[PDB]
Amino acid sequence: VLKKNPLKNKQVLLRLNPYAKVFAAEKLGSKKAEKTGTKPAAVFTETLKHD
Amino acid sequence: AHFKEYQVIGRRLPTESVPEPKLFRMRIFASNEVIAKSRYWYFLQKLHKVKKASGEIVSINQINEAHPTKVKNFGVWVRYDSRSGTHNMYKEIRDVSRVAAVETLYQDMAARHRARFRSIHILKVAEIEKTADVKRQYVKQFLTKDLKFPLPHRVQKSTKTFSYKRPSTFY
Amino acid sequence: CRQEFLERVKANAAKRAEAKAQGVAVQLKRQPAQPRESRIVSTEGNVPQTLAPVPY
Amino acid sequence: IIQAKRDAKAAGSYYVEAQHKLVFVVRIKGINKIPPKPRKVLQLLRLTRINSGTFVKVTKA
Amino acid sequence: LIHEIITVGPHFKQANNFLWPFKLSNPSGGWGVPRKFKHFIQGGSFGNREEFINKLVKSMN
RNA sequence: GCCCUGAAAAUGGAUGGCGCUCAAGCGUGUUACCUAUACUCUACCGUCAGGGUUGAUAUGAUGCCCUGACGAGUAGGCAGG
RNA sequence: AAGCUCGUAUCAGUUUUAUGAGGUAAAGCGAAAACUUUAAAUAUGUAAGAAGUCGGACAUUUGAAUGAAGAGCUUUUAGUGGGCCAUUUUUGGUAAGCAGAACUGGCGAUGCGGGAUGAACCGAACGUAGAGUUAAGGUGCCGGAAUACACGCUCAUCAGACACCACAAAAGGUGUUAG
RNA sequence: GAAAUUGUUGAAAGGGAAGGGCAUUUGAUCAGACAGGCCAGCAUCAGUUUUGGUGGCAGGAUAAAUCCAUAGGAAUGUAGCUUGCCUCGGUAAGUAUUAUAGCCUGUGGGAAUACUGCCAGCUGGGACUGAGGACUGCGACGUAAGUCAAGGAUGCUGGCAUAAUGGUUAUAUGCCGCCCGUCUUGAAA
Repeated sequence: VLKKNPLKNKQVLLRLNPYAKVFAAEKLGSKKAEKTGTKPAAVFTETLKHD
Repeated sequence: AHFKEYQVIGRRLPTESVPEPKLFRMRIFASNEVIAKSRYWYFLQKLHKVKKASGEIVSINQINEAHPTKVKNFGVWVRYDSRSGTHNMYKEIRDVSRVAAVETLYQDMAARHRARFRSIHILKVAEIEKTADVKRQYVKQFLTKDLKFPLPHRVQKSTKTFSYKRPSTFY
Repeated sequence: CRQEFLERVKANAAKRAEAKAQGVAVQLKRQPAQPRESRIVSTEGNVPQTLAPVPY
Repeated sequence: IIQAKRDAKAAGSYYVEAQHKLVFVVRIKGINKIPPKPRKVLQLLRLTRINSGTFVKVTKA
Repeated sequence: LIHEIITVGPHFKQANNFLWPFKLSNPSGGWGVPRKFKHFIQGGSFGNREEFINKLVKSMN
């Protein structure tokens, strides 16, 4: 009869697409990526600032 | 809107026996990306025989400023097609950044010339390091030693409709 | 007018014939222009050149 | 992608991104004072009513 | 279905035509933009903006 | 670019009025905001449509239940009262 | 409205590809722009398949996209036959107004919000109600909404609040700001 | 024994319009129902939705900047030096590249913060709605039994138990409202 929404009503969010739960544990948009110092090219920054 | 400065290059498409043409670059002022792109294609179709379908974009990069809070004298060479034939102009600003200077320019051109963003062209920004080669005067007077001046007739902006005090400015 | 259609038909039946001969997916229906993919460019033949729209 | 463009910037090169293959479209203008060819178009894309929208695959046509 | 869309896949046309045209509200925030019916390039609302649709649509959801 | 002139009548008379001048004007930019039978969500009516329905003749088969979209409208037609 | 073949199919005020009956020469290099030499654009035609392909051979990835599985044959029935405006193209022109054609859209049968009011403007898919959000237009008061923020210019001895290129109009002016 | 129309009593109104519509007040008036009707309130839940707080992430030049060091430069020239006045310390013109202030630039260092985007992240406040009617099922929690915020809202309590709400009606008030029908209907008058 009734649209019960996702994006609130977590229970029906889980009734669908149940990868949500491990999303709850691991939390997977607060995903700290491994940083790498990899510098850009000197030519690139030179054309950036100077023309 | 509130403005940004962007760096764009276009790499007009590889045709056989002329791959990788010459990466035409522009520095373009706008509030966002796609507006910037469209203006690159607009200037480019003016400047040589291109179309967007015959061209392609390399990259977009926001140009931040190197030393923002350095007060700078800028001088800008511009064109605009007002109702007449197109015509040139130079103007001079004491300001903090390139982008804010052109902001003030766009509004001042709007005042004094009824000049639209669409029909403005920038040629070029330049920054002036040494004083006393600025041509204009209205900036030049803001360059003197031991400078002081007042804020006369300061007025206070109350929320209330009544005041019970017989107000004053100060002085 | 239709000579394009006839030579297209014979090209179609030709790829039909070879695809039926050596078992492969047929994919005989046409395919339009499509969105182009990534490709690195390095500015080694020329550095990026900057422009002065005076225009004259 | 992000690693690639980072590495190309290190390399003095430039990543061109893929031209995107999907868009979303929305009807803004309503029903009337329409010219008819666009009316037929929007009947194809099901964008009849206002603030209605959909996905579309990208190609030349 | 979502993956078929975004990695626009084989069974995409069929998924899209399974799907209705989405019936959206008007924007919760406003459009911005006192006038709509110029190009977005001109400070309008129509045309091709190509990332700000996402802002627009979560407002319109 | 603004401003004055750049020609006007004759009942008293209108940026819509009031009145407005670092604007309540003019060009421009930012934001917040009011607001229509437009859009959305929901209930209700009705029509159309697709489905289910003789098991207790489950007492209306022109029934009963489920689901969905849509409704302007003269001449005119069809139908029910 | 009724049948009968079916939803097999049908097509679509649509795009893409290829193509003319023709070039706009905006390219002169193709004889010292001379040259049909054709970057195209101005759009119709055609098609994108069994209704096809070379007696006999070949099934739906069986021949582009996109949408609609409601289309077609024959029979039969009511009402209806003129007209203003706009835009696009183009011929004739006039001081000027314009006249004539062709296409298209609005109004006609049609209400609502705004435009102070309104045949032609701007927006807008009409069952009754609630709540929400907005369009066009607006926010000093009438009037619901910021006497908001901010850069400038203006001070008219009847400004302007205009819709705009448009008619007096090309100019005068020791008003004013920027070039 | 109607209606037009007229008087009389009773109710009410009224500044150059009448009646009409939407909502309500005041007044007059009125029917129903309490072996359980009328108006409301609190909590927890669901759909819809508005408005705040707050946290964690990603990106860009892996922000730019500030800030630390370093090199160089110059002035709207800081200390210092020279000359004049002298109000005996402030000018004037020279000097002087940090000194008894500092600035600009180049390189390098390591952070954070911005703007943008993401959260199947936490939390609060507000409003309207509560259709539907034994159970069926998709799901969650839990070892299970059983349970739930999962196919449309239930629990607790109070007042009144009547003209209080509600209705009808005259009327005030805000906004709206062109006089009907016909014939040409293209100032559509």
